[PDB]
Amino acid sequence: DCLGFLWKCNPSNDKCCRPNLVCSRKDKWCKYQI
Repeated sequence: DCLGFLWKCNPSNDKCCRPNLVCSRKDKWCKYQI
């Protein structure tokens, strides 16, 4: 599994399900790529 959405991401340790969910530089968390 991965880090879900609303979970703070780490650019260097991105363990989010990309590209569906992705670390947001804007939101600072992994969010959906809306």
